[PDB]
Amino acid sequence: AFELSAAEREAIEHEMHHYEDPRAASIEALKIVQKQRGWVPDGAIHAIADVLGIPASDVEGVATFYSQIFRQPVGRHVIRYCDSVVCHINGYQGIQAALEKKLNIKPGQTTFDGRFTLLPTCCLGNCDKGPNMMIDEDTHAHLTPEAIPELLERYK
Amino acid sequence: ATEAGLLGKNIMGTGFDFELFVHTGAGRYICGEETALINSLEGRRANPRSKPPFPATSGAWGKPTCVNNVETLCNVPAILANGVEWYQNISKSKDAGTKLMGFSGRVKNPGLWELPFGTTAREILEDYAGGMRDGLKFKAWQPGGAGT
Amino acid sequence: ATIHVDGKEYEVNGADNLLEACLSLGLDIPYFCWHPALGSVGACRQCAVKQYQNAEDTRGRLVMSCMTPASDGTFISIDDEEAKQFRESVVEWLMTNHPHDCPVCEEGGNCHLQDMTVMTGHSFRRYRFTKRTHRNQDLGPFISHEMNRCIACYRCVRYYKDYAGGTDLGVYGAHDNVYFGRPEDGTLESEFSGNLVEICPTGVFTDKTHSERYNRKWDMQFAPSICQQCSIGCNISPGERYGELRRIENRYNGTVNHYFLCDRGRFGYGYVNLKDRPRQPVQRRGDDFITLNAEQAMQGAADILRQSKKVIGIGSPRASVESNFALRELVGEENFYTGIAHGEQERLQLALKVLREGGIYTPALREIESYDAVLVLGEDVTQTGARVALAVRQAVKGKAREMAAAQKVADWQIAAILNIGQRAKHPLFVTNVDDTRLDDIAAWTYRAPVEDQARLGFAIAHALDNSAPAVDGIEPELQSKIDVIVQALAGAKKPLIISGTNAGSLEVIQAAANVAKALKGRGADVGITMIARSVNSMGLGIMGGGSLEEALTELETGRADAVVVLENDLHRHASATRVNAALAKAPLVMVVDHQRTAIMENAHLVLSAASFAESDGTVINNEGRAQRFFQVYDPAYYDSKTVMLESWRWLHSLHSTLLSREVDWTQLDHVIDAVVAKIPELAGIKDAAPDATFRIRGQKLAREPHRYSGRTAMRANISVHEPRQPQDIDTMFTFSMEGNNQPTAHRSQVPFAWAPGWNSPQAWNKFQDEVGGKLRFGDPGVRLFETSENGLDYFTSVPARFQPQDGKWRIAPYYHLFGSDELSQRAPVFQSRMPQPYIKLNPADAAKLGVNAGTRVSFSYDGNTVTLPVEIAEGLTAGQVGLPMGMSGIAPVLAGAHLEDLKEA
Ligand code: SF4
Ligand code: SF4
Ligand code: SF4
Ligand code: FES
Ligand code: FES
Ligand SMILES: [Ca+2]
Repeated sequence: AFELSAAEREAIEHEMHHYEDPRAASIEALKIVQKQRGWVPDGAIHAIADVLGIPASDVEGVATFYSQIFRQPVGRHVIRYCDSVVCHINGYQGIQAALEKKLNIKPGQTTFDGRFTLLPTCCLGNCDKGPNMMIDEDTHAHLTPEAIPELLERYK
Repeated sequence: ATEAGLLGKNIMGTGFDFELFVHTGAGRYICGEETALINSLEGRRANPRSKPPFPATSGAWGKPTCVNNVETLCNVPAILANGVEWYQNISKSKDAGTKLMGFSGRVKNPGLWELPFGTTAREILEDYAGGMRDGLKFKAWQPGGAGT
Repeated sequence: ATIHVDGKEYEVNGADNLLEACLSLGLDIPYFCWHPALGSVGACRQCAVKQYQNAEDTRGRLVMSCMTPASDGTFISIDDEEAKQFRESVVEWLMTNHPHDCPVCEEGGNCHLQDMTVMTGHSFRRYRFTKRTHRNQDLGPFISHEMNRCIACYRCVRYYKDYAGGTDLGVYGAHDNVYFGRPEDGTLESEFSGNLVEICPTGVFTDKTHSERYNRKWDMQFAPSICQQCSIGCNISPGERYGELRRIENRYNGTVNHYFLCDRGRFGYGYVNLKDRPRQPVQRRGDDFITLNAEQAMQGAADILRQSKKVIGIGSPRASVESNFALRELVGEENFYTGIAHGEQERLQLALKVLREGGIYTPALREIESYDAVLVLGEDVTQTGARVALAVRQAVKGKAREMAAAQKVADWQIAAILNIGQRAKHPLFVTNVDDTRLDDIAAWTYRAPVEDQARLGFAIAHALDNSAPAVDGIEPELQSKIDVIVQALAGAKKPLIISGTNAGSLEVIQAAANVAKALKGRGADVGITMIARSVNSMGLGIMGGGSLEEALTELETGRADAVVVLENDLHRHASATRVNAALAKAPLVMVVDHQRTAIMENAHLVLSAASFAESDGTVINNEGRAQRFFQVYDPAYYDSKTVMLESWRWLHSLHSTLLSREVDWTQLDHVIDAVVAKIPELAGIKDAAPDATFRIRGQKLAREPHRYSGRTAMRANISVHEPRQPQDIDTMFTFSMEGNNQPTAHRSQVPFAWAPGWNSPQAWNKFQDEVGGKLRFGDPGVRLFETSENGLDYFTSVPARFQPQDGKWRIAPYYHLFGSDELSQRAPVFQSRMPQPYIKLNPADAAKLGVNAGTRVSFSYDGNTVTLPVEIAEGLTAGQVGLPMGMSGIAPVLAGAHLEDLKEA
């Protein structure tokens, strides 16, 4: 049971205006649906395939190819902590252990209430201020494991 | 820039029309490759393409398409304003220009500094990064990101 | 171009890549992702060869032989240590996550991955960690899905999307978690999904119909045959085991059906393995049912035939040329009746007249893929002649191929071909009563009744050449569309016009002929293509005879007291009540057929004929190419009680016993010589295949592979004494492995593809002069007629505009791929695939009747108030009712007929 709203459809069409192919707005269409609904459900793939005219298999391949186009339900906030080499030298494992101790889950799982979804991510492009962590729209640098509980209370 | 006559139709009155867009990616490492960047720009999966044909002839939507890094496009206006022989007279090295170098990872002052080519890697570690931190020794280094 | 492999100088074609350049010469390079028809993508990285640019070069470079052009002066090494080690490493990397599933796999002994694992000499496993697994999707009744066996070679997505045009199969996933399938579970709705069981190198996509009653490849007894499910006549390899037809495989014909079949011809074989089929001759005395063998049945039939004043024969477009000729010579030239109706025979005669008299070269199916602009008038190709639709898709993508070739891109760089040609494609203009499956690539689709489609064709023909008869009364919007089609067709270089007898009208064929003549008059290499209904419609039209109405009125008037019905159900071309009355009126009905037809209750004698798997014969496809189909097995080997013979053999023995009171079982060569003697215009069927005396260095051709198993135990349940193997006196093949099946033998009829080290369907590479091109020593089957020196005139009888009469409803034919064939709908696997019978209505006419979708509307045609649920068709024109042809109780003869008393009930 899915139906695109007015704002999502108008934004999708405006993204089709930017290119010479309606296929090229598929990634931004999926990002619009992810922004509105938290993730991309099953009917959204067919709705985007209907508005763009491309096959639904293409939309499914694009949606499942990219990591930050979520195809499964997430919590209220998605924590994306960096696990790459520079933050490993800076010790991201302490922050991962702190988040595992606080949220009492594993990387990739969601809490029973649906508050935080903990996920590793690639390099955040801020390696000089490592280690970093990207919550939904905010990046955090110079992290310490003791500041994790104080950091997680700013997202109810 | 579009408001003040620098982007759009009839830029400055020369007769050149240029439209600039921002395509925000969906977070895949392989999207940085030029042919895979072209593939992801067209809304497909970011699989790279065979070369030849190179993107300069048949690139984005089969059209001539040139893919450049941000730092190259930031280097070009200094060349176009201050001249060519001035750009060739920055450092006495075969690779002309200035590169944004810097050391990172358990150093005293990690950061980003614009240095000419030919500066030794010890100078970036010592004069700018300050060397290793308190109680640390140096074992190895890697010049050009993770793929080096 | 000249290349050097290991110091050997080879002359190659310089426009080709190195992989099939070496594969043409017989040089073995392992490969997964490359296909001769799809192209090269450089995915599997298995085709590595070490390239040198100088004659004195030590290092070289490991280059992809499917991605490197075979230019003049390349020194490549295949058996070098570095290249062999890298190929073994690639095989090992593909073998890291592969499951331990080979015994329980449907492609064991038919696996490409097995051949390339043994070819590289990799047998030691040092990988010790876990293997990734995947779930499976329910892809429908045809395709069994097992994703664990995949190697991510991207052939399925490439074929299904860039070749077949399908939209439901795609590539999803991640780095190593790559998935290949649908976004959900459900049936693969493409009409060419069946070729995935041979495109896929591994056992991911497998034949579920074969997987039901499964046997290995070496257990199969193969034969070369021609697919009987429609008029295209794609060459197939039926393979049987234990007395039942097991699997229809693709057979390489470089001119017709090179690498791809369709699903109706690949999965529609289930009617052969029905237990309701007559296997012995059965005679009726009143209500008593007795079984005879051949001799007493022949003698009794000859006695009753002698005790009648006139014996008439009703043939069929489903039966072969020899069987119809045997019926014609049994009943006389003037008393032979074609089983089709008057309208179908009129359309068939017109199509044959345009083909062999119109002066326009009709192309073969391989030649269709090179034509520029395609105009389809009336014919719904994708549901009747689906392979022509696939070739139409190829001819449409030919424009992007042309722009790619103009930019100095080689033809095997398929990724660059779709890269340059983003959405630009050749013009395709299809006309039908509703939306087609070719609408995704068609430049225009005209949804109109057959009169308006014919008038559109006449308008195109007049606007090309002003000497053509003009039609007056066209709206200016349709006139602008006419002008667009005219500008597209006149500016092309190889226009193609596709029509057929499935449109249900004669003026559509006349308009298509006029368009082809107008294109020919402007100096263009124009081709035409008529798609017939049944497999041997063209041969029956060439031979000729009366219509079914004349035979029925001879039976009803009393002048025919004996009728022989050869392989006809008689309800497909006439009403059931009239046929039942004319058969109960006749005092002798003799039905010679291999299927339990509905008229066998009225039959005084039932003769168990043989189907395509158990009979030899010749069939004429829709382009006039005579093709010989051979026997797969003797039905009497396992069930010794079974008296099941060829229909031409039945009729010839009956003719001999009627004349000289002796039973003479003839040979196929004698009947072939009789056809080419009595009928000058069927003389080409002698050259369709060589006679039974043809030998390859003294020995025959094997129907089963050299490692056929269980000879001394497959019949040990009946008797421990293994009998003599059956002898094939009709053809050059034998029911044994004591025969020749080498890839270098001087023959054209290949039962199956096998080479040492090549067990997959990719073993067809050894049977061709060049890989992907024609078959070695020529393709089988010859054209019956050539192009005439001069052509027909302009067909002047234009039709009128469709005005919907009140009360009467014109029946619009809605052909389906699964259900419109007489024999394919009898297959039990098609009952879970065919759609429900819906009558299709305009929204305006449904609102006028007050009926909504889902409710039942009853319609009466000749005293049959049959109810059907309603589907709404927006594209259907007002005043028509959409009916599916070939279904239960709805004959294809209903096309164009009226329909009174259409009320909600
Ligand atoms: S696909 Fe081939 S290698 Fe894989 S399990 Fe089946 S037979 Fe074995
Ligand atoms: S499913 Fe088969 S055809 Fe598709 S990528 Fe995997 S091995 Fe290749
Ligand atoms: S297109 Fe016709 S002849 Fe060819 S495989 Fe399909 S049903 Fe058989
Ligand atoms: S390595 Fe973590 S921000 Fe770059
Ligand atoms: S056959 Fe060349 S890389 Fe696959
Ligand atoms: Ca025989």
